[PDB]
Amino acid sequence: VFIKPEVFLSLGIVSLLENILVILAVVRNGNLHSPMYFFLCSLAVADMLVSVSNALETIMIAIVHSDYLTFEDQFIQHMDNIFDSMICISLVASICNLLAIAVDRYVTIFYALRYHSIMTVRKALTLIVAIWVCCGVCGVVFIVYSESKMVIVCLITMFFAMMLLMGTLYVHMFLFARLHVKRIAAMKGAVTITILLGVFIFCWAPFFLHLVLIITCPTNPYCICYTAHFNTYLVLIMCNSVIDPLIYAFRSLELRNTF
Amino acid sequence: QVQLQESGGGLVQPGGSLRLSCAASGFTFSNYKMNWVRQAPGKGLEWVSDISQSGASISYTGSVKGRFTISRDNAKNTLYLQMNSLKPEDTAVYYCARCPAPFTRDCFDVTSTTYAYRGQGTQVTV
Amino acid sequence: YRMEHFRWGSPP
Amino acid sequence: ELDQLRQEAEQLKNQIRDARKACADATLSQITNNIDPVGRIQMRTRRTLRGHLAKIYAMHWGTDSRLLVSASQDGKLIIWDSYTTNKVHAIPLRSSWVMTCAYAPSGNYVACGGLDNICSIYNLKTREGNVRVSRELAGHTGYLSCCRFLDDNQIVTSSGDTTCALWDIETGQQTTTFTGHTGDVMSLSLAPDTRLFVSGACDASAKLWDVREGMCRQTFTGHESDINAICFFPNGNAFATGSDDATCRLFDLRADQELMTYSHDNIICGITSVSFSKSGRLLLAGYDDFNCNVWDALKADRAGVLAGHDNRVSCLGVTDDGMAVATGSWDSFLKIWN
Amino acid sequence: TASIAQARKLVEQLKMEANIDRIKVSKAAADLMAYCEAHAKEDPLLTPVPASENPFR
Amino acid sequence: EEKAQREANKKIEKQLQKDKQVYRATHRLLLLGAGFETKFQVDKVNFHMFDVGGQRDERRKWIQCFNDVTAIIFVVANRLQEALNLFKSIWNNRWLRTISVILFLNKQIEDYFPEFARYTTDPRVTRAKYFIRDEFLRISTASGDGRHYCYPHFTCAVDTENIRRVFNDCRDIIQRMHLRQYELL
Ligand SMILES: [Ca+2]
Repeated sequence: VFIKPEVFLSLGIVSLLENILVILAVVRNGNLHSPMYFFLCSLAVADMLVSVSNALETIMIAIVHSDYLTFEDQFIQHMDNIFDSMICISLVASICNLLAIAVDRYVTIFYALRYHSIMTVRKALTLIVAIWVCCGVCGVVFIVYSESKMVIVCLITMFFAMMLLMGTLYVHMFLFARLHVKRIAAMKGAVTITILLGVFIFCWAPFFLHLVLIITCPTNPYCICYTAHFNTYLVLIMCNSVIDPLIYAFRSLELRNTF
Repeated sequence: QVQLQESGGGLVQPGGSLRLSCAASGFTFSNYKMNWVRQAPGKGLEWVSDISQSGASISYTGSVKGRFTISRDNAKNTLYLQMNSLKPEDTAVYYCARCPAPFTRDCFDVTSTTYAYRGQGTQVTV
Repeated sequence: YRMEHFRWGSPP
Repeated sequence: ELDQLRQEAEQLKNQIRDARKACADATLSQITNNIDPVGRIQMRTRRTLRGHLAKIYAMHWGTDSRLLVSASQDGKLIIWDSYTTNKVHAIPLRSSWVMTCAYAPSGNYVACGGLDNICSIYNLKTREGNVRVSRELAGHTGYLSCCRFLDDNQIVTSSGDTTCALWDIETGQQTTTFTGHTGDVMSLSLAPDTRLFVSGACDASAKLWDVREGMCRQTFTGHESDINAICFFPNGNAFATGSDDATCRLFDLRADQELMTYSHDNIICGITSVSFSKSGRLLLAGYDDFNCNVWDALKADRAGVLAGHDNRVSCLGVTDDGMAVATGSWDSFLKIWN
Repeated sequence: TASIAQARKLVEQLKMEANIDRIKVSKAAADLMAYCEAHAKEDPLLTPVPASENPFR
Repeated sequence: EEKAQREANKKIEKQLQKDKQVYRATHRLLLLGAGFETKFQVDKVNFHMFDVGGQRDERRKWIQCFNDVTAIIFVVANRLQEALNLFKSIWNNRWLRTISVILFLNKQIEDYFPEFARYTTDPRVTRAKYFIRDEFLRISTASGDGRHYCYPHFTCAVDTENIRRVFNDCRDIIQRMHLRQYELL
């Protein structure tokens, strides 16, 4: 039920290192003005945000546990509201970037000839800016405005919609690749698809399954001892932030070479 | 300077056998794969056979397959062609050719009208 | 005020 | 007939070879045995120039040692300031397949050519201020490999139809044609006095040509495969060649034979470009393994490596005051080293 | 006539190239070496300059 | 005056950023073999084909300036063995080792290809067609490593539906390239 902040700090620092390496490898090399790597950079920034926000909140809890007390009520609430807003911004940013990468891959494969005309650099930057702006607005509103309300419904519906969308896109892409394998012959895709979708689900679904229980069955204990390891779900989300550069940017040969 | 000198040939009755030799100098023999090319009287240059840097890969043109044998001696820097059971269609001039660059797997321009790394050729009349 | 790790840790 | 003339040619070749062997008094290595080695040459990238979409095929410095021109196969010619990394000119080409470029000694003109078998001359100093095709010289049969302005009105081209030519830009007609090669001519190098030049070809031979008389004077045959690049020693009494046998070689015009060979056991890729430093002590050479090497030309051992490119190095050049070295590459980036 | 004019030209060119003056290898090698020592102090890539005099610092 | 130099530089880059968009939205095709540039467009996508018939018979030096085309179109009509040899040397070149080939058998035997007597697919013409197609495909499916493939077709008509085929294999080439890059194929 309780987690020592040592693991929180370790996960935060390791995610910071990996995302710094990813950003440096992207910026240093000539892998620029290709929308493939802009989304990787945006996702790395969002993962860094989740990691650092959680590490800072744990260190603040540890410090203000017993000493260094400034004020009783106003200061503590004021200081932790901004941390919670930062984490709520970074969660949505991470999910939206994971989805934007999938949509980009789908467009490259199923619009192979008309690509480079329906997705330019200007459109990639517009998309990134709009995604981050909307995510920030929602992350502020979901905390500073009363979160003891029905905002959780809109918080879990959006996650389930993006999960279904990602699954559909990647399954169609793999099924299409199977036809090409058949035509060549007349696997790798399964492993890749299972890794991507399993990491996504195993890291993100437990938290939102925790969320749905507190608004559906908050009193009955039938499979409600589920919402007692609530901190392990944050641990898993930071684990996702650690893993994301391993399966997205470090699979690229050029990014491997530069770093 | 790169030199390839061909020897052997002459007039032979159908069903006979000949052994053409190609002596090479001016380069490292062991880094290049070598070919036999042929020009018949009235047509253009035609590929006949080739062999790799060590002798593992050997290729023949279809018509001569089964009765021509190619070999090379890297220690003595020479290339051979054994031609048994000859036919009247075989009267032609035979040239010994070399690939443009060492260590490669693509032989380009070996049967052009003007190549720089092929010999002067010997006449074989059947 | 009670300080926790992130919002929605106990039912509203 | 044919046999008698071939026998005469063989006799003359043997006579030439034995005459050359009579003059091989000593080797270059023994004479420079008591010379102190250069050391280890560490060079660093100062500027990196990024404006080209496709691979780069050629470059050429100016005489002021500050501006330079570069050619890329997307169909582009770019003039850069090496000090500040600006972009003075960008010229779109009529054909997208360009293999050579050059800079006039005065600085008012540039030239290019490629798979269109034409040499295009561009006037930078337009009265209106816009670069336009001043001249279009078209009499070659195969592609163009190199070009080098003699002055504002004369230019020498080498073609893949196995000929070289000297042009007259005012009238646009060939003045002299140099015909002795039996393969594509790949490079040429004008003498400091611009009275002779050398050309290396795909018959694995090099030739020295007299510009005024239009005749070949000497032929040098040491390599084993096609010659890709050729340079000229600073005092004009020697030159260097790089080829597909993964070696470089140095030749002397007065001794009429090869002096030194620059090769190593683990280098098995062809040389694409060579150049000399200001004193003639360092020979720079670009390779197919994506980096350049530095050779102590008097002692024939490596003194440094320039590894900064991710694709094949196509062009390489040294300034007139000898302070910087520019290299181009197939990854579309030029790099300046100091 | 086709392949007998080229032999004539090759023979004439070899005659032209066979009678020229040749100096020994020692002389040319010594000349190159002496030129190298004459300009050794003006080679920026060989004798690196102080950072004050480097336009590409 | 440095302000004017910066301004001219910025104009140059503003034009180059517009040029990059057009360069990346076209597909360049080499048309060696048989029958100088010619642009065209199908279904609102632009193709750019080059025929190099103005050169000489030695190809090893100018062939490598085509190492970034999307596909090579090899047209073929002992004249079959020289085509097979040219295909073999193009397939194995160091700079053309990721380029795919669209092959057009314009010819639409047992003395020059003696293995035809032991080959089973009037049926004689179809047997010969598939024998030759299998010759080229036996060369192509030997040292590819999955970075390029061969697309053989049979053409003898007025060449009406020959441009739809190029469209459909230039789509497949890029689709397979991306599916292979994403580790899905
Ligand atoms: Ca909180």
